[PDB]
Formats: sequence, C-alpha cells, structure tokens
Amino acid sequence: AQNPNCNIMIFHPTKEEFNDFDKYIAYMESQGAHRAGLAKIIPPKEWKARETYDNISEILIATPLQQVASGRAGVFTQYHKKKKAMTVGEYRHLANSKKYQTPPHQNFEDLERKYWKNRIYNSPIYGADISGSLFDENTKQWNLGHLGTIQDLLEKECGVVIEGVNTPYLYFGMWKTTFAWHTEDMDLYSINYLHLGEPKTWYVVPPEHGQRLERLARELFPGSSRGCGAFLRHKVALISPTVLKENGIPFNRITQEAGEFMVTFPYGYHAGFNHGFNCAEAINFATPRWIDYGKMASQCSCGEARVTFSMDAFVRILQPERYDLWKRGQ
Amino acid sequence: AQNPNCNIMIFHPTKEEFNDFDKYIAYMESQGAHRAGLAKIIPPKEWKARETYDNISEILIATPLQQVASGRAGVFTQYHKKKKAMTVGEYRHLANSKKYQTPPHQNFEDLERKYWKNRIYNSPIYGADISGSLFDENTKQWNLGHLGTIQDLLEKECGVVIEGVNTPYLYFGMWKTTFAWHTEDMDLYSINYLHLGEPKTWYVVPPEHGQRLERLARELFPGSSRGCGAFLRHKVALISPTVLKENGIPFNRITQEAGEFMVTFPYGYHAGFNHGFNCAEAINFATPRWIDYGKMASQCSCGEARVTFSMDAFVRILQPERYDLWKRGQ
Ligand SMILES: O=C(O)c1ccnc(C(=O)O)c1
Ligand SMILES: O=C(O)c1ccnc(C(=O)O)c1
Ligand code: NI
Ligand code: NI
Ligand SMILES: [Zn+2]
Ligand SMILES: [Zn+2]
Repeated sequence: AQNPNCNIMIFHPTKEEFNDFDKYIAYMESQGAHRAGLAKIIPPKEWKARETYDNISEILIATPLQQVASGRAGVFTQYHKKKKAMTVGEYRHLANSKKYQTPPHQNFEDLERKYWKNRIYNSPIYGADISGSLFDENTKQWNLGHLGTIQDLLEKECGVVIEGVNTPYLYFGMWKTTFAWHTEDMDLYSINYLHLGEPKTWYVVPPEHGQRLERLARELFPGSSRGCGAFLRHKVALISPTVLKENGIPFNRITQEAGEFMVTFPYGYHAGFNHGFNCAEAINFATPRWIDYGKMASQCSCGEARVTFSMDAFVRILQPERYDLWKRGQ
Repeated sequence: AQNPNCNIMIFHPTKEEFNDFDKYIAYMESQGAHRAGLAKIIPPKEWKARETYDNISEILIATPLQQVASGRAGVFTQYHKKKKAMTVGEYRHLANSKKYQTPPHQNFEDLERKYWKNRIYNSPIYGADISGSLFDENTKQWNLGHLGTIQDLLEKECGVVIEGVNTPYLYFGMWKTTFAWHTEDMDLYSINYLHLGEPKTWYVVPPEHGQRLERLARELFPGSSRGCGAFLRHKVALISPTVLKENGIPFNRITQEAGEFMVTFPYGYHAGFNHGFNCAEAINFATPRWIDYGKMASQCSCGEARVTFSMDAFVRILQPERYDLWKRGQ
C-alpha cells in the first residue's frame, strides 16, 4: 500500500499534467496522497491564476466575522460575531493595523508557537464564505470556477439528475483568523488556492483515523457532544497540536504559501490559521471514490450546522433513511 | 436602421455559427433583433442539450408556488402561496390531473383566448427559480451553465473586480402558470431554453417603448404605484394583449416550443404563460452594450422585490448614488 504512514505529499505537475484535473487527482491517489487527508500541489512555472491582484480592493465583505474564543489556550471554541460591511481595501488596512498585524517572528515554527500561546486572548476578524472567484476566465487549467459539478458527478455515477449548483468561495484572512476542526459537507473533497498574501498553516488527521479525533472531541467538549451527535459539523472547536500529541491522535501539519493549491480528501479532518492578510479561494468537488463516503457521512440534525441549497439532494438520494430527521434540523 | 418596426426576429444558426455565443448575440443585434426586446433562436439540427429527459423525475421542487389572481380577466395581480415540497414526477402527475390539465383546443390562438378569458378563475402551481441545470456537461455550444459571467463582463469593461456568482435556474410549469410583466434585474439580458413539454407564449414591449408600458401600469394599478416607484419589479402585474391594444401600447407576441431558445434584451418588458407541463432553464447575462442600461436601471427600494446576492455589487458600482437607499430596502 502506498503512503502507509499517511504523510502529506507534495506534487509538482508539469504543464502537460496540469491539463486534466480529474486525471491528476486520480494520479495523486494512486500514489497514496489521500491517506494523509491533505495534499499540496505546486502549479507549473508557466501557470498563473490571473494577471495581477491590483484591482481587488472594491470587493465587498458584506458580513465580516469577529472570532471570539472561550476555553483554554489549547482547547477552545470560537463564536462568530457579525460586524458591519467593509471593502477588501478597508479590511486589508485593518489587518495591517497595530491591533491586528502579525507580530515579529523568526520563522513559521516561531509564529505557530505564538499562535497557540496567544490566540484566545484576541478576536481577529475574518472575511469568510464570500461567493465569487478571482480566477481569470481565460485560465483554463485548475480554474476553481470551471470544475465539473458535484451534481453532474452524482448523475454520472448513480444515474439520477438532481437540482443544485456548486460555485467557489473567497476567504479574506488576517493574523490569527482560524478555521476549526471539520470535514467537508457530506465528506466531500475540497480544493483551496491561496491567491495572495501571507501563509496559511494546516493541521490534518488521516481519514482512516478520523474517529479517534471525534472521540477526543467528545471528551474535551462534553456539553457540546451531549447537544449534538455530530457537533464538529458546527465548525467551532479547536484542539492544539500539543493536546493532540498528548492524546496520541495521529495528525500532520504543513504551511501553504501564496500560489499553492491544497486538496482535502473525503473525511480528512482539518483545522488551521492565517499568518497575516491573505486571500484564498475554495470549492468542494467529488470523484467516483467519494460516493461511498457521502453515503456514510455523519449529519448534524440539531439545527446549528449551516447548510447550502445543494445539500438537500445529497442527503435525499444518498441517505434516504436520515433525510426526514435531517430536514427537520434544517 | 435595422428592424425599425421592432418585430420579433427568428434565427437559424448553422453548427459553425453556434460555436461562439457572444459573437452570435452581436450578430443578431447587427440585424436589429434587440429592437423587439425578444428573439427566438432555433439550434442547428446537429445540436442537442442532453441525451434524454428520462431521468429527471427525482428533482425536488422545494417550494412550489400557487399563483392566486385578483382583479379582472385582462388586468390582474397574482400572489404566490407556498405549497409543500414535491418531486418533478409528482408535479408532472399533478399538472396532468383533471383539475390542472390543458383543455381541448384547436391551435395556439384558441388556447391564448382561453387563457385570457379564464386565467383568473384558477390557481395553477408553478415550480420556479430552482437553482440547477439540465444541460449535459459535454454540450459545448449554448450551454447555459457555461456562459461568461456578468461579474467577469463588468470587470472586463470597467476594470473592477467584484464578488458574486451567476448560475442557471429551472422552471417547471403547467397550464395557466404565468410570468408577470417585468424586465430583468438591473435590466440584464436573459436567455431561456425550453427543455421539454408543452409550449410557452411570450409577450414583449420594445425597449424603446418601455416607458409607455410603465405609464399604463401606473394607471391600472394605482395603489401599487403609490407604494413603490418601480412596482413592476415585484413581478406580480398582468395586462392582457387586448388591454395593451386598447391603450395603444406597442408589443409583440410569439410562442416558444420545446428545443428552442429565447433571448430577452436589456429593458425589454415581457410576460407570458405555459400551455401545459414543461421545463425551461434560464440565466441572466451581459454584453458591453448592457452597461449603459445597468447604469440607468430603475430600482425597487420598498423592500418587496426579491434580490440575489449578486445584485449588491451591480448597484454599488454602477449606481453609487442609489446604493444606500436601495440597501435599506434589502
Ligand atoms: O478558512 C479557510 O481557509 C478554510 C480552510 C479549510 N476549510 C475551510 C472550510 O470552510 O471548509 C475554510
Ligand atoms: O417563468 C418563465 O418561463 C420566465 C420567463 C421569463 N422571465 C422569467 C423571469 O423570472 O425573468 C421567467
Ligand atoms: Ni474545509
Ligand atoms: Ni424574465
Ligand atoms: Zn448539531
Ligand atoms: Zn417595491
């Protein structure tokens, strides 16, 4: 078996290999990349997402989110407090202000230490889940707005036509902005491109060990667990690498820099943080190998978890026994 | 000047002419098609949207709408009463039931007479604005899920990058289901493909005469006009061809059949009805010629008009003086 230790693999496709997206995902999996839950892909030197990022300041962040923490430094939850709308230009200025700017640091490891030591004592503001794309329409390779849709994948594999659409989202981050431990909706794949700015550090648990993370989370957030059998779907819980190590949870970490893609694989739990002002674009996607994961995906039915229009058909077709209960939660 | 009488033109592109969508829209306009407000395009015989429609019955209509009329036979409003969810298979069975099925009729003109005589005395159920597509992903020509986005058009023309996405919608209709007099959001173009089933009859006012329709509507719906300076944006008012003729309003009519495209042009008011069970797909789009119409588009700020996520950026960039007032309405 390839990649038995479940290491995060890094790929350097040629421009020829960068033409057929589906084919290259399949290639990565043939080398065992999916066992880690996360892979990095560095585009060929001839490739670019768009010409420049000089004209993005007028994009609106309609609902910036202030991420307020509760708990202890290595085990905490965060809630999202809505703030007034602001443009990307205004947001960038805020990110670089004395209150919010990245501190002096020696290297990525030093900054990681500072993050886990000090995150809970600040409340950074995140510009998340903004429908849109920064890929040029003329970019034909790995354009996240031009991927095959999940609805078409389900139709091709299972023969049923369903409603729903599948479009990309933008994320504008600043120092200490945080994404909580989660898998994707319906345990889909995701792909994330860091367009511009400072790095993003990722943590990931191998899909074959996801249940170990779930069990620890139940122990560490006992009230939350009693409230919902799938509370990690709420995307609010953080556990540090030190605490994961203390509890023997298998995981890996890697830092993504501007110009790099990350792919998360079905049922790969991940979490992470931004180093400073940046912009990323992400979208979910499916392959034939996903279908079995979709059929088995846990669901939140307590009502807390956010849910897109497209989710209904996924649950309806792949999980008909769970559909009525889930629908009541929606 | 081409097409000075503003007649609805019908086009028969060859398979070669069907390759470049933008180029063919520009060609139609060079022949004066836009002066009518509406054009029909019959695809080349070699073209197909998808292989079959045999597997669409499991699509969900989450919120079917019962269209309840008030007023008189030729001048009425309709409101939408929400009904329980049903699949397309269930909806098709309902459309064909004795209560809702198309009556016996001699030809399209006979059915049109019956529609305007009897519409208000029934309340048909419409499956409208369902995000999704029935085009095969391998259909490369005139695939309504693969058009250039409005956001990219605005960026190309005016140099500013904006948030937002632009995806198609499905419409499942039955006898007497009705679309009220309206122009598109921001006076955009639209394109409509009738995938399957019974015909759709359209009425349209030439863009150069849109104000004449607005003035008559103010006279015929005086309370509505007092409530909102752009109340046709609410998409609830119907005026028959007989009443339009009585009041000297220039208009044209045409019936669309399965397998045919209709394009509406900026500020072309249109209305119409379905002949029986059918399914259509539609999306808005822009060209460089649209920008001046977008800048001048009326807006509803009374709060009634529905508004997509994408609308914000359009108003923000093209109509900054109106943005604050419009935003309060949203
Ligand atoms: O905020 C991010 O960068 C991020 C990373 C991974 N996943 C998500 C998500 O919402 O799935 C968001
Ligand atoms: O219901 C339709 O077929 C239809 C036709 C034209 N326009 C619209 C619309 O919502 O713009 C809907
Ligand atoms: Ni994620
Ligand atoms: Ni319309
Ligand atoms: Zn829950
Ligand atoms: Zn209004």
